[PDB]
Amino acid sequence: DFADEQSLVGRFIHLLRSEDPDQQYLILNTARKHFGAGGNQRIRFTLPPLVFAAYQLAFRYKENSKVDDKWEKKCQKIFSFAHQTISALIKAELAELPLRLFLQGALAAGEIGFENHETVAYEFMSQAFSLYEDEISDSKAQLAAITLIIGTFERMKCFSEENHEPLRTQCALAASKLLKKPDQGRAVSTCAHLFWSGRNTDKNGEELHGGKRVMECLKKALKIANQCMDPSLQVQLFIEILNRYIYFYEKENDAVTIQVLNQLIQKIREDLPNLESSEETEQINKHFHNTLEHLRLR
Amino acid sequence: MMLVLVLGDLHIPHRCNSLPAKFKKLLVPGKIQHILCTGNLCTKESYDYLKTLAGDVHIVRGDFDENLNYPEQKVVTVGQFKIGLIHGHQVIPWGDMASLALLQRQFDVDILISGHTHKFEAFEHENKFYINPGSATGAYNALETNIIPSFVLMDIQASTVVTYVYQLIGDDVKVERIEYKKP
Repeated sequence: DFADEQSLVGRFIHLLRSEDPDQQYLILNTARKHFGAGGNQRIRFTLPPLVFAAYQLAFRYKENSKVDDKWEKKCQKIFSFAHQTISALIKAELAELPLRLFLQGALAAGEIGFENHETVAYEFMSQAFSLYEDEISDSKAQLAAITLIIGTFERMKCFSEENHEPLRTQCALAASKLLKKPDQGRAVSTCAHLFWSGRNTDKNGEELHGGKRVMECLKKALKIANQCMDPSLQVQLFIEILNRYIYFYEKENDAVTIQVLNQLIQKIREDLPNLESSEETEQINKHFHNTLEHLRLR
Repeated sequence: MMLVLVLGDLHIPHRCNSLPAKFKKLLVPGKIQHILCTGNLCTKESYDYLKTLAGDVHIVRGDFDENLNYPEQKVVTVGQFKIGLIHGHQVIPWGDMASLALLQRQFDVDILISGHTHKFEAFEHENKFYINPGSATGAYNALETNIIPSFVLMDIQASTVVTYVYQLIGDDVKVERIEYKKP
Protein backbone atom coordinates (compact mmCIF):
# COMPACT_ATOMS: atom_id res chain seq x y z
CA ASP A 1 0.00 0.00 0.00
CA PHE A 2 1.92 3.06 1.26
CA ALA A 3 4.97 1.18 0.02
CA ASP A 4 3.60 -0.12 -3.28
CA GLU A 5 5.61 2.41 -5.29
CA GLN A 6 8.96 0.97 -4.14
CA SER A 7 9.43 -1.72 -6.78
CA LEU A 8 8.34 1.13 -9.05
CA VAL A 9 11.15 3.47 -7.92
CA GLY A 10 13.63 0.62 -8.29
CA ARG A 11 13.25 0.53 -12.06
CA PHE A 12 13.20 4.28 -12.22
CA ILE A 13 16.42 4.60 -10.25
CA HIS A 14 17.99 1.81 -12.28
CA LEU A 15 17.21 3.24 -15.69
CA LEU A 16 17.99 6.78 -14.54
CA ARG A 17 21.69 5.88 -14.41
CA SER A 18 21.74 5.17 -18.16
CA GLU A 19 20.48 8.55 -19.36
CA ASP A 20 23.21 11.16 -19.68
CA PRO A 21 24.30 13.18 -16.60
CA ASP A 22 22.91 16.65 -17.39
CA GLN A 23 19.65 14.84 -18.23
CA GLN A 24 19.39 13.03 -14.89
CA TYR A 25 19.18 16.04 -12.55
CA LEU A 26 16.10 17.23 -14.41
CA ILE A 27 14.48 13.79 -14.43
CA LEU A 28 15.40 13.33 -10.76
CA ASN A 29 13.81 16.62 -9.85
CA THR A 30 10.52 15.83 -11.56
CA ALA A 31 10.54 12.36 -9.99
CA ARG A 32 10.87 14.20 -6.69
CA LYS A 33 8.05 16.64 -7.40
CA HIS A 34 5.98 13.68 -8.60
CA PHE A 35 6.54 11.57 -5.49
CA GLY A 36 6.59 14.77 -3.47
CA ALA A 37 2.85 15.18 -3.96
CA GLY A 38 2.60 11.56 -2.90
CA GLY A 39 1.90 12.23 0.75
CA ASN A 40 3.82 11.80 4.00
CA GLN A 41 3.37 8.13 4.69
CA ARG A 42 4.64 7.47 1.17
CA ILE A 43 7.75 9.61 0.78
CA ARG A 44 9.36 7.33 3.39
CA PHE A 45 9.87 4.53 0.85
CA THR A 46 9.80 6.72 -2.22
CA LEU A 47 12.28 9.55 -1.55
CA PRO A 48 15.25 7.61 -0.15
CA PRO A 49 16.21 5.94 -3.47
CA LEU A 50 16.15 9.40 -5.04
CA VAL A 51 18.65 10.46 -2.36
CA PHE A 52 21.07 7.69 -3.29
CA ALA A 53 20.35 8.64 -6.89
CA ALA A 54 21.71 12.11 -6.22
CA TYR A 55 24.84 10.69 -4.60
CA GLN A 56 25.66 8.32 -7.45
CA LEU A 57 24.95 11.11 -9.93
CA ALA A 58 27.39 13.30 -7.98
CA PHE A 59 30.15 10.82 -8.75
CA ARG A 60 29.06 10.60 -12.35
CA TYR A 61 29.57 14.36 -12.65
CA LYS A 62 33.18 13.91 -11.55
CA GLU A 63 33.92 10.87 -13.69
CA ASN A 64 33.09 13.30 -16.54
CA SER A 65 35.72 15.47 -15.02
CA LYS A 66 37.56 16.97 -17.74
CA VAL A 67 34.80 17.00 -20.38
CA ASP A 68 32.86 19.57 -18.39
CA ASP A 69 34.06 22.69 -16.65
CA LYS A 70 31.03 23.27 -14.46
CA TRP A 71 30.95 19.71 -13.05
CA GLU A 72 31.81 21.11 -9.63
CA LYS A 73 28.81 23.41 -9.90
CA LYS A 74 26.53 20.53 -10.85
CA CYS A 75 27.70 18.57 -7.79
CA GLN A 76 26.91 21.49 -5.49
CA LYS A 77 23.39 21.66 -6.91
CA ILE A 78 22.80 17.93 -6.65
CA PHE A 79 23.94 17.94 -2.99
CA SER A 80 21.63 20.84 -2.39
CA PHE A 81 18.95 18.61 -3.88
CA ALA A 82 19.75 15.75 -1.55
CA HIS A 83 19.82 18.07 1.45
CA GLN A 84 16.36 19.17 0.39
CA THR A 85 14.92 15.74 -0.28
CA ILE A 86 16.08 14.54 3.16
CA SER A 87 14.66 17.57 4.96
CA ALA A 88 11.36 16.52 3.39
CA LEU A 89 11.46 13.25 5.33
CA ILE A 90 12.12 15.07 8.62
CA LYS A 91 9.01 17.18 8.07
CA ALA A 92 7.13 13.88 7.69
CA GLU A 93 8.26 13.15 11.25
CA LEU A 94 11.05 10.69 10.46
CA ALA A 95 14.41 10.55 12.23
CA GLU A 96 16.36 7.28 12.02
CA LEU A 97 16.23 7.20 8.24
CA PRO A 98 17.15 10.87 7.69
CA LEU A 99 20.03 10.64 10.14
CA ARG A 100 21.57 7.78 8.17
CA LEU A 101 20.92 9.49 4.79
CA PHE A 102 22.76 12.63 5.97
CA LEU A 103 25.68 10.46 6.99
CA GLN A 104 25.80 8.88 3.57
CA GLY A 105 25.75 12.34 2.06
CA ALA A 106 28.58 13.38 4.31
CA LEU A 107 30.67 10.42 3.17
CA ALA A 108 29.84 11.12 -0.48
CA ALA A 109 30.82 14.78 -0.38
CA GLY A 110 34.03 13.82 1.36
CA GLU A 111 35.07 11.39 -1.35
CA ILE A 112 34.16 13.56 -4.34
CA GLY A 113 36.09 16.67 -3.38
CA PHE A 114 34.33 19.07 -5.73
CA GLU A 115 34.76 22.63 -4.56
CA ASN A 116 33.10 23.64 -1.28
CA HIS A 117 32.70 19.89 -0.68
CA GLU A 118 34.08 20.24 2.87
CA THR A 119 31.50 22.89 3.80
CA VAL A 120 28.77 20.65 2.40
CA ALA A 121 30.12 17.58 4.20
CA TYR A 122 30.18 19.51 7.46
CA GLU A 123 26.60 20.65 6.96
CA PHE A 124 25.51 17.07 6.34
CA MET A 125 27.27 15.92 9.48
CA SER A 126 25.90 18.47 11.92
CA GLN A 127 22.51 17.95 10.34
CA ALA A 128 22.85 14.28 11.23
CA PHE A 129 23.94 15.25 14.74
CA SER A 130 20.90 17.53 15.07
CA LEU A 131 18.56 14.62 14.42
CA TYR A 132 20.46 12.60 16.99
CA GLU A 133 19.96 15.15 19.77
CA ASP A 134 16.47 16.39 19.02
CA GLU A 135 14.62 13.37 17.57
CA ILE A 136 16.26 10.23 18.97
CA SER A 137 15.27 9.43 22.57
CA ASP A 138 15.24 5.64 22.86
CA SER A 139 18.40 4.25 24.52
CA LYS A 140 18.91 1.44 22.01
CA ALA A 141 18.41 3.70 19.00
CA GLN A 142 21.02 6.01 20.53
CA LEU A 143 23.87 3.53 20.85
CA ALA A 144 23.16 2.51 17.26
CA ALA A 145 22.88 6.06 15.97
CA ILE A 146 26.00 7.40 17.70
CA THR A 147 27.97 4.31 16.78
CA LEU A 148 26.98 4.96 13.16
CA ILE A 149 28.06 8.61 13.43
CA ILE A 150 31.43 7.64 14.88
CA GLY A 151 32.00 4.91 12.30
CA THR A 152 31.21 7.33 9.50
CA PHE A 153 33.27 10.24 10.83
CA GLU A 154 36.22 7.85 11.26
CA ARG A 155 36.35 7.07 7.55
CA MET A 156 36.29 10.72 6.52
CA LYS A 157 39.48 12.59 5.74
CA CYS A 158 38.24 15.82 4.16
CA PHE A 159 37.84 17.95 7.30
CA SER A 160 40.32 20.55 8.38
CA GLU A 161 41.33 20.49 12.06
CA GLU A 162 39.04 23.49 12.58
CA ASN A 163 36.11 21.24 11.68
CA HIS A 164 37.47 17.88 12.78
CA GLU A 165 38.03 18.99 16.40
CA PRO A 166 34.42 20.03 16.95
CA LEU A 167 32.88 16.82 15.53
CA ARG A 168 35.54 14.88 17.35
CA THR A 169 34.66 16.45 20.73
CA GLN A 170 30.94 16.38 19.96
CA CYS A 171 31.03 12.59 19.54
CA ALA A 172 32.83 12.08 22.83
CA LEU A 173 30.21 14.10 24.74
CA ALA A 174 27.31 12.42 22.98
CA ALA A 175 28.88 9.10 23.97
CA SER A 176 29.49 9.90 27.63
CA LYS A 177 25.89 11.10 27.87
CA LEU A 178 24.06 7.98 26.73
CA LEU A 179 21.22 6.67 28.91
CA LYS A 180 22.73 3.51 30.39
CA LYS A 181 26.17 3.04 31.95
CA PRO A 182 26.86 0.00 29.69
CA ASP A 183 26.21 1.77 26.38
CA GLN A 184 27.95 4.87 27.74
CA GLY A 185 31.12 2.84 28.29
CA ARG A 186 31.13 1.02 24.98
CA ALA A 187 30.51 4.22 23.05
CA VAL A 188 33.13 6.31 24.83
CA SER A 189 35.76 3.70 24.13
CA THR A 190 34.66 3.47 20.52
CA CYS A 191 35.47 7.18 20.31
CA ALA A 192 39.03 6.18 21.04
CA HIS A 193 39.37 5.33 17.35
CA LEU A 194 38.45 8.89 16.36
CA PHE A 195 41.62 10.16 18.04
CA TRP A 196 43.83 7.45 16.53
CA SER A 197 42.75 6.54 12.99
CA GLY A 198 40.88 9.79 12.33
CA ARG A 199 42.41 11.94 9.59
CA ASN A 200 42.43 15.70 9.22
CA THR A 201 43.85 17.65 6.27
CA ASP A 202 46.64 19.12 8.42
CA LYS A 203 48.98 16.14 8.84
CA ASN A 204 48.75 16.07 5.06
CA GLY A 205 46.84 12.79 4.84
CA GLU A 206 48.32 11.16 7.93
CA GLU A 207 46.28 9.95 10.89
CA LEU A 208 46.53 12.00 14.08
CA HIS A 209 47.65 9.04 16.17
CA GLY A 210 46.86 10.74 19.47
CA GLY A 211 47.87 7.89 21.76
CA LYS A 212 47.45 10.34 24.60
CA ARG A 213 43.82 11.16 23.81
CA VAL A 214 43.12 7.52 23.03
CA MET A 215 44.20 6.70 26.57
CA GLU A 216 42.04 9.32 28.24
CA CYS A 217 39.09 8.02 26.24
CA LEU A 218 39.57 4.44 27.42
CA LYS A 219 40.36 5.89 30.83
CA LYS A 220 36.98 7.62 31.09
CA ALA A 221 35.57 4.36 29.78
CA LEU A 222 37.07 2.52 32.74
CA LYS A 223 35.59 4.97 35.22
CA ILE A 224 32.21 4.20 33.67
CA ALA A 225 32.93 0.52 34.24
CA ASN A 226 33.48 0.83 37.99
CA GLN A 227 29.98 2.23 38.35
CA CYS A 228 28.00 -0.25 36.25
CA MET A 229 26.96 -1.84 39.54
CA ASP A 230 26.32 -5.35 38.33
CA PRO A 231 28.58 -8.38 38.61
CA SER A 232 27.88 -9.78 35.14
CA LEU A 233 27.89 -6.61 33.02
CA GLN A 234 30.52 -4.87 35.11
CA VAL A 235 33.10 -7.49 34.21
CA GLN A 236 31.88 -7.93 30.67
CA LEU A 237 32.47 -4.22 30.15
CA PHE A 238 35.98 -4.70 31.54
CA ILE A 239 36.87 -7.49 29.12
CA GLU A 240 35.70 -5.31 26.23
CA ILE A 241 37.67 -2.26 27.33
CA LEU A 242 40.65 -4.64 27.70
CA ASN A 243 40.45 -5.87 24.11
CA ARG A 244 40.14 -2.24 23.04
CA TYR A 245 43.37 -1.35 24.86
CA ILE A 246 44.96 -4.29 23.06
CA TYR A 247 43.70 -2.92 19.73
CA PHE A 248 45.82 0.21 20.25
CA TYR A 249 48.69 -1.55 21.97
CA GLU A 250 49.27 -3.73 18.92
CA LYS A 251 49.11 -0.66 16.67
CA GLU A 252 52.22 0.47 18.50
CA ASN A 253 50.57 3.25 20.49
CA ASP A 254 53.40 3.88 22.97
CA ALA A 255 50.95 5.13 25.62
CA VAL A 256 49.33 1.70 26.02
CA THR A 257 51.87 0.14 28.39
CA ILE A 258 51.89 -3.57 29.21
CA GLN A 259 51.45 -2.58 32.86
CA VAL A 260 48.04 -1.13 32.06
CA LEU A 261 47.00 -4.33 30.31
CA ASN A 262 48.16 -6.26 33.37
CA GLN A 263 46.20 -4.17 35.83
CA LEU A 264 43.02 -4.68 33.84
CA ILE A 265 43.51 -8.40 33.24
CA GLN A 266 44.17 -8.77 36.96
CA LYS A 267 41.03 -6.97 38.11
CA ILE A 268 39.13 -9.16 35.66
CA ARG A 269 40.63 -12.23 37.36
CA GLU A 270 39.50 -11.05 40.79
CA ASP A 271 35.95 -10.64 39.52
CA LEU A 272 35.13 -13.15 36.79
CA PRO A 273 34.91 -15.97 39.42
CA ASN A 274 31.90 -14.56 41.34
CA LEU A 275 29.19 -15.45 38.82
CA GLU A 276 26.35 -17.96 38.75
CA SER A 277 26.85 -20.76 36.23
CA SER A 278 25.04 -19.38 33.19
CA GLU A 279 24.75 -19.74 29.46
CA GLU A 280 26.33 -16.29 29.65
CA THR A 281 28.66 -16.50 32.65
CA GLU A 282 30.42 -19.25 30.71
CA GLN A 283 30.77 -17.15 27.55
CA ILE A 284 32.33 -14.29 29.53
CA ASN A 285 35.04 -16.71 30.63
CA LYS A 286 35.57 -18.00 27.10
CA HIS A 287 35.74 -14.37 25.99
CA PHE A 288 38.30 -13.50 28.64
CA HIS A 289 40.23 -16.67 27.84
CA ASN A 290 40.15 -15.89 24.13
CA THR A 291 41.60 -12.51 25.03
CA LEU A 292 44.31 -14.05 27.19
CA GLU A 293 45.06 -16.73 24.62
CA HIS A 294 45.49 -13.90 22.14
CA LEU A 295 48.08 -12.26 24.39
CA ARG A 296 49.84 -15.64 24.59
CA LEU A 297 49.38 -15.70 28.37
CA ARG A 298 47.23 -18.82 27.97
CA MET B 1 27.75 -32.60 4.07
CA MET B 2 25.95 -29.23 3.77
CA LEU B 3 26.50 -26.08 1.67
CA VAL B 4 25.47 -22.59 2.77
CA LEU B 5 24.81 -19.38 0.84
CA VAL B 6 26.30 -16.09 2.06
CA LEU B 7 25.23 -12.73 0.64
CA GLY B 8 24.05 -9.29 1.68
CA ASP B 9 24.17 -5.55 1.00
CA LEU B 10 21.67 -5.94 -1.85
CA HIS B 11 20.29 -2.48 -1.06
CA ILE B 12 17.01 -2.94 -2.93
CA PRO B 13 15.40 -0.66 -3.79
CA HIS B 14 17.64 2.04 -2.31
CA ARG B 15 20.47 1.66 -4.85
CA CYS B 16 19.64 -1.41 -6.94
CA ASN B 17 16.44 -3.01 -8.24
CA SER B 18 17.57 -6.65 -8.27
CA LEU B 19 20.46 -9.11 -8.42
CA PRO B 20 22.46 -9.22 -11.67
CA ALA B 21 20.84 -11.18 -14.49
CA LYS B 22 23.40 -14.02 -14.56
CA PHE B 23 23.49 -14.47 -10.77
CA LYS B 24 19.73 -15.08 -10.72
CA LYS B 25 20.36 -17.93 -13.12
CA LEU B 26 22.79 -19.55 -10.68
CA LEU B 27 20.73 -19.33 -7.49
CA VAL B 28 17.93 -21.88 -7.78
CA PRO B 29 16.01 -23.80 -5.08
CA GLY B 30 16.95 -27.32 -4.01
CA LYS B 31 20.71 -26.82 -3.97
CA ILE B 32 20.94 -24.62 -0.84
CA GLN B 33 20.21 -25.96 2.66
CA HIS B 34 21.36 -22.80 4.45
CA ILE B 35 21.49 -19.04 3.99
CA LEU B 36 23.41 -16.52 6.09
CA CYS B 37 22.63 -12.95 5.11
CA THR B 38 24.84 -10.15 6.32
CA GLY B 39 23.64 -7.06 4.54
CA ASN B 40 20.61 -4.88 4.46
CA LEU B 41 18.51 -6.30 1.65
CA CYS B 42 16.24 -3.53 2.88
CA THR B 43 12.87 -4.58 1.51
CA LYS B 44 10.90 -7.57 2.80
CA GLU B 45 10.46 -8.25 -0.90
CA SER B 46 14.07 -9.39 -0.87
CA TYR B 47 13.56 -11.51 2.21
CA ASP B 48 10.90 -13.53 0.41
CA TYR B 49 13.08 -14.17 -2.62
CA LEU B 50 15.71 -15.45 -0.20
CA LYS B 51 13.13 -17.62 1.50
CA THR B 52 12.78 -19.20 -1.95
CA LEU B 53 16.32 -20.54 -2.47
CA ALA B 54 16.10 -22.29 0.90
CA GLY B 55 13.97 -22.62 4.02
CA ASP B 56 16.43 -22.00 6.84
CA VAL B 57 17.42 -18.36 6.43
CA HIS B 58 19.41 -16.30 8.90
CA ILE B 59 19.56 -12.54 8.71
CA VAL B 60 21.20 -9.87 10.81
CA ARG B 61 20.07 -6.25 10.83
CA GLY B 62 21.96 -3.95 8.49
CA ASP B 63 22.31 -0.18 8.89
CA PHE B 64 19.51 0.44 6.37
CA ASP B 65 17.05 -2.43 6.81
CA GLU B 66 13.44 -1.34 7.34
CA ASN B 67 12.46 -4.12 9.74
CA LEU B 68 14.01 -3.46 13.13
CA ASN B 69 13.13 -7.02 14.18
CA TYR B 70 16.41 -8.50 12.87
CA PRO B 71 19.31 -9.42 15.23
CA GLU B 72 22.25 -6.98 15.51
CA GLN B 73 24.36 -10.15 15.39
CA LYS B 74 23.67 -13.88 15.53
CA VAL B 75 25.64 -17.09 16.01
CA VAL B 76 24.52 -20.11 13.97
CA THR B 77 26.11 -23.57 14.15
CA VAL B 78 26.54 -25.45 10.86
CA GLY B 79 27.74 -28.98 11.52
CA GLN B 80 31.18 -28.85 13.11
CA PHE B 81 31.38 -25.09 12.48
CA LYS B 82 30.33 -22.28 14.82
CA ILE B 83 29.64 -19.19 12.66
CA GLY B 84 29.06 -15.59 13.65
CA LEU B 85 27.03 -13.04 11.68
CA ILE B 86 26.96 -9.24 11.86
CA HIS B 87 26.49 -6.55 9.24
CA GLY B 88 29.71 -4.67 9.84
CA HIS B 89 28.75 -1.04 10.43
CA GLN B 90 29.17 -1.80 14.16
CA VAL B 91 32.84 -2.67 13.59
CA ILE B 92 35.05 0.42 13.81
CA PRO B 93 37.06 1.13 11.76
CA TRP B 94 34.61 -0.30 9.21
CA GLY B 95 36.62 -3.05 7.52
CA ASP B 96 39.53 -3.31 9.95
CA MET B 97 40.87 -6.83 10.43
CA ALA B 98 42.04 -6.14 13.99
CA SER B 99 38.55 -4.97 14.92
CA LEU B 100 36.91 -7.95 13.24
CA ALA B 101 39.32 -10.21 15.09
CA LEU B 102 38.57 -8.52 18.40
CA LEU B 103 34.95 -9.33 17.60
CA GLN B 104 35.74 -13.00 16.84
CA ARG B 105 37.06 -13.52 20.39
CA GLN B 106 33.86 -12.25 22.01
CA PHE B 107 31.63 -14.35 19.76
CA ASP B 108 33.93 -17.38 20.04
CA VAL B 109 33.26 -18.50 16.48
CA ASP B 110 35.42 -20.48 14.04
CA ILE B 111 34.21 -18.40 11.09
CA LEU B 112 32.95 -14.78 11.05
CA ILE B 113 30.71 -13.42 8.27
CA SER B 114 30.20 -9.65 7.85
CA GLY B 115 29.70 -7.16 5.01
CA HIS B 116 29.14 -3.38 4.90
CA THR B 117 32.25 -2.67 2.83
CA HIS B 118 30.90 -4.22 -0.39
CA LYS B 119 34.31 -5.75 -1.08
CA PHE B 120 34.65 -9.53 -1.16
CA GLU B 121 37.14 -10.89 1.37
CA ALA B 122 38.11 -14.44 2.33
CA PHE B 123 41.14 -14.91 4.55
CA GLU B 124 42.49 -16.74 7.58
CA HIS B 125 43.86 -15.11 10.75
CA GLU B 126 45.19 -16.83 13.88
CA ASN B 127 43.41 -20.13 13.17
CA LYS B 128 40.06 -18.42 12.48
CA PHE B 129 38.23 -17.72 9.19
CA TYR B 130 36.83 -14.38 7.94
CA ILE B 131 34.36 -14.02 5.05
CA ASN B 132 32.73 -10.96 3.48
CA PRO B 133 30.44 -11.85 0.54
CA GLY B 134 30.37 -8.29 -0.76
CA SER B 135 27.28 -6.89 -2.48
CA ALA B 136 25.17 -9.37 -4.45
CA THR B 137 23.97 -6.42 -6.48
CA GLY B 138 27.19 -4.44 -6.68
CA ALA B 139 25.32 -1.80 -4.66
CA TYR B 140 26.86 1.66 -4.65
CA ASN B 141 29.20 2.63 -1.80
CA ALA B 142 30.76 6.08 -1.35
CA LEU B 143 34.10 4.66 -0.23
CA GLU B 144 34.73 2.51 -3.30
CA THR B 145 33.96 3.83 -6.80
CA ASN B 146 34.30 0.41 -8.38
CA ILE B 147 32.11 -2.26 -6.82
CA ILE B 148 31.88 -5.82 -8.15
CA PRO B 149 28.68 -7.85 -7.71
CA SER B 150 29.14 -11.12 -5.84
CA PHE B 151 27.95 -13.70 -3.36
CA VAL B 152 29.61 -16.71 -1.82
CA LEU B 153 28.43 -20.21 -1.05
CA MET B 154 30.52 -22.45 1.17
CA ASP B 155 30.50 -26.24 1.31
CA ILE B 156 31.08 -27.92 4.67
CA GLN B 157 31.83 -31.63 4.68
CA ALA B 158 33.17 -31.88 8.22
CA SER B 159 35.67 -29.64 9.99
CA THR B 160 36.66 -28.50 6.51
CA VAL B 161 35.14 -25.70 4.47
CA VAL B 162 35.49 -24.72 0.84
CA THR B 163 34.13 -21.27 0.06
CA TYR B 164 33.27 -20.42 -3.53
CA VAL B 165 33.38 -16.72 -4.32
CA TYR B 166 31.15 -15.61 -7.19
CA GLN B 167 32.26 -12.35 -8.81
CA LEU B 168 30.66 -10.60 -11.79
CA ILE B 169 33.58 -9.22 -13.76
CA GLY B 170 32.74 -8.07 -17.27
CA ASP B 171 29.98 -10.26 -18.67
CA ASP B 172 31.08 -13.70 -17.60
CA VAL B 173 31.04 -14.77 -13.97
CA LYS B 174 34.54 -15.55 -12.76
CA VAL B 175 34.98 -17.82 -9.75
CA GLU B 176 37.60 -18.58 -7.13
CA ARG B 177 38.08 -21.41 -4.65
CA ILE B 178 39.38 -21.09 -1.09
CA GLU B 179 39.64 -23.83 1.51
CA TYR B 180 39.77 -23.65 5.29
CA LYS B 181 39.83 -26.40 7.92
CA LYS B 182 39.49 -26.09 11.69
CA PRO B 183 42.84 -25.74 13.47
